[PDB]
Amino acid sequence: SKLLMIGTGPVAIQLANICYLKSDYEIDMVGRASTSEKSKRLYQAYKKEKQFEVKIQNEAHQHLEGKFEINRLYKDVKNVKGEYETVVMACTADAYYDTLQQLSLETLQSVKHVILISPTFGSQMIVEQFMSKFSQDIEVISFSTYLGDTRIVDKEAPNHVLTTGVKKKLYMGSTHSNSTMCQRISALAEQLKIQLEVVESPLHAETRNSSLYVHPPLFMNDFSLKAIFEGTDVPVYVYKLFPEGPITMTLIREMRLMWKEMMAILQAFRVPSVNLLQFMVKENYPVRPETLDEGDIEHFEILPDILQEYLLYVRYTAILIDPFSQPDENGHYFDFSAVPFKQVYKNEQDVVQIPRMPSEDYYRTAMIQHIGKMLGIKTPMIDQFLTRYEASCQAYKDMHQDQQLSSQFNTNLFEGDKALVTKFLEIN
Amino acid sequence: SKLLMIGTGPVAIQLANICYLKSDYEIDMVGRASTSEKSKRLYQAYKKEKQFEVKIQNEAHQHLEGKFEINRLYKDVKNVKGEYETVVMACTADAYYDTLQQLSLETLQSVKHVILISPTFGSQMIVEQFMSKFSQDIEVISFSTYLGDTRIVDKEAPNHVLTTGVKKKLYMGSTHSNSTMCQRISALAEQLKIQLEVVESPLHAETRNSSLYVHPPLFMNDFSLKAIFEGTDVPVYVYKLFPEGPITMTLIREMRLMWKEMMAILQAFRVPSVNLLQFMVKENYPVRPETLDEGDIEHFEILPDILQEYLLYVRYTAILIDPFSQPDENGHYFDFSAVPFKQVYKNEQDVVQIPRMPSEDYYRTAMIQHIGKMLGIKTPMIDQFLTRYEASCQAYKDMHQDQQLSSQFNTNLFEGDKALVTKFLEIN
Repeated sequence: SKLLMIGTGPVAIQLANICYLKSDYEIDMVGRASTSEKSKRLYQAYKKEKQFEVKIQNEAHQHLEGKFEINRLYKDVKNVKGEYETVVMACTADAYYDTLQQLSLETLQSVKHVILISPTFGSQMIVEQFMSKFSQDIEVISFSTYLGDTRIVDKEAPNHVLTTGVKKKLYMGSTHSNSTMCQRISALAEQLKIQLEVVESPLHAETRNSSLYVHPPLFMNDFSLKAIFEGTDVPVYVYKLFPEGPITMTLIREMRLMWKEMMAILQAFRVPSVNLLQFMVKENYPVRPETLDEGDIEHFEILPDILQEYLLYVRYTAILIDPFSQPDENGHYFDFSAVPFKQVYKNEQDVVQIPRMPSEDYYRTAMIQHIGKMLGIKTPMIDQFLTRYEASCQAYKDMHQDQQLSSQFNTNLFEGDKALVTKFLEIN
Repeated sequence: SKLLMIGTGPVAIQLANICYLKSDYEIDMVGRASTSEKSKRLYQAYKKEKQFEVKIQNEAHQHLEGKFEINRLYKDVKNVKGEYETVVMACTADAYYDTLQQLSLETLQSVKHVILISPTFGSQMIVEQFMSKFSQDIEVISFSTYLGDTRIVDKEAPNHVLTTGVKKKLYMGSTHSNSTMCQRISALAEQLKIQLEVVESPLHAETRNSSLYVHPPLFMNDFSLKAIFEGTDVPVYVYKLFPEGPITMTLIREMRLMWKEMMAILQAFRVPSVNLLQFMVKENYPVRPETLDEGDIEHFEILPDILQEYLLYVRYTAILIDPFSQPDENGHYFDFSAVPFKQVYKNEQDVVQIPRMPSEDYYRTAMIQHIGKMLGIKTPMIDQFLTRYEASCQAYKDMHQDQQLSSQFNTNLFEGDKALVTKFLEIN
């Protein structure tokens, strides 16, 4: 009956309000001032007010809103002590290992369940293999993604968060079949009015995330890496067609190729394949009936390569606008495509950061690449994605020797994650 | 050395300036005022000034400009008398026969050369067959299209026209291989710095018109016919993707099917095929190198069907903006796609007219269909375009019984054109 919520961003906060209203757990949250001025302004803002607050936009999501208090906000992970039955990981997948390994032996030995909110493909294997040393029967649970969209409206008041939207459907898998904890989560989902499909494994869950297939080709190409690391003459956009954005036949082919590389890996783990087009269209954002044939969507996975590409391309063109929005008196629709690229930026101690896209995609792809070496599956598209990213990093270093850079510019990152995966797959 | 120029619109004026400056002919032009308030305004304007004028927007086309007089402007076709060696048809292809048929016996028997400026596929067969009664060795010449863009900036001064642009390349074929006339038009085109490829037959030249293949799928579909005949709630656009415009995978398939139906017909005549994609991209409007692969463009005609469709689709997405225009400070380019549909409209005597798009396409496709039929080539996509244009026309009659309507709403038009085509192919 103690819960450790790792993270103090909007995800953590929304999830903590859920535990506060709907569970019997005492809640401890863990930030990291030692590393993060976001974390620090949050500690400070909670310290002052002694409340968190979730607001919502669409009154349909009432059941997620709340003002609430936590038992304890820890300032940094190293400060954690005592026993916790359940640990909720609400931070980036690339910090799972590095975070857990800073907990105390006692804390670690007490944990019965770790719950991964935004894991990548392989996260559970990493975490179950780490946590193994300390509990011979740890349960790990993976969700496919966070349940929605939650943001901070005032950077000045980060304890107050706004949940703008909730996913149509989530997936979840546990290292333990039908466990008590799975059922509690299911009944919890039922209560939140969020559809949740329970799948045979956490790895299966980790595959039901469209970003896994899409983000690497979208951000790990010359057009996108330029816009991120160097900048452009005029603004460009993530989802627009060249020259306004990177979307191109080449881009769509690299996406098909990455998606197929992944499906070879899913077959090796006997995890069912993902119909990426159906997923996109039926679970992410719809298109008009005129734009894509239902038959083509349904049978996507067995259609010719070129037609799979044609369909994906068409999908992205249909979404250049929101076709379901109200058009204006000139017949223009909401420019849904005009999402700018986040560029590399100096934090407040003049240290250069690489944004989440593509930092995190680097980690994702690095892990998939690694799993592939272990299984003897070639992944030449993935390799190429990693090479281009690594090349943009070295170029940044050579061209900005006078600047301080974060450790995201280093190599070879993720050794621990990779050793864990290697050990997990040697064992099974 | 008398030339009869049939037409008094901007095409006619620009071509008459060419003949005035560069030939030895005395020029008579023929309007049709007993029939046309545009043609009447032109007559009155030339009667007042006794000058026509071609102006140019861009000094690259100085060689086309000038002020000029002609020998005689006739008010109506039936008024024409006397002998003319050369007749230039500068009007719409659907009026060729109906216009020529109003000339006198003497005039007809005098003609040596008929030159077709904006013919459709089959126009030379109609014109050669008609003129055969009266001249045994009539020479007929077909261009691919008019040489450029010419308009009337100010409709109250229609004898003054502006040529805004000139095509990269035109084609031409004559019934008489390497004739004196062909050689003179070639020498003429070199002087005008217009590239002119001479091809083996008028039919060959008539097929090098990208509108033949493109316009029927763009305008003879339910989205576009609704916009033309009924109107829409918010403006829609000819070149935009659904729901902003008709463009859709379905539209592009229809375009490929029609093009292929055309190519079967061309094969029956041993006319080379048309690489639609290369034509659109090399001869019409360019795209950035990143958008389409050069090899895809070159080898289009042998690519599989689904690939052909994909590339055509991409082609149209690429041209949604002008990707060669200067983007603004938000990274937005000039909105090349935003061409409104012209709707059915009432003339000055309250008679409802169908605009050029798709009136003229109806004629074009109807001659194509007839020619297919006579050759036993199945043309199911063309049959369907025709069927829908006819349904839209009939629904309009039913839905607007109180309105006076042009003859464009009748069936079965083009009887005479078809009988001539039939007769021509009987003989060859």
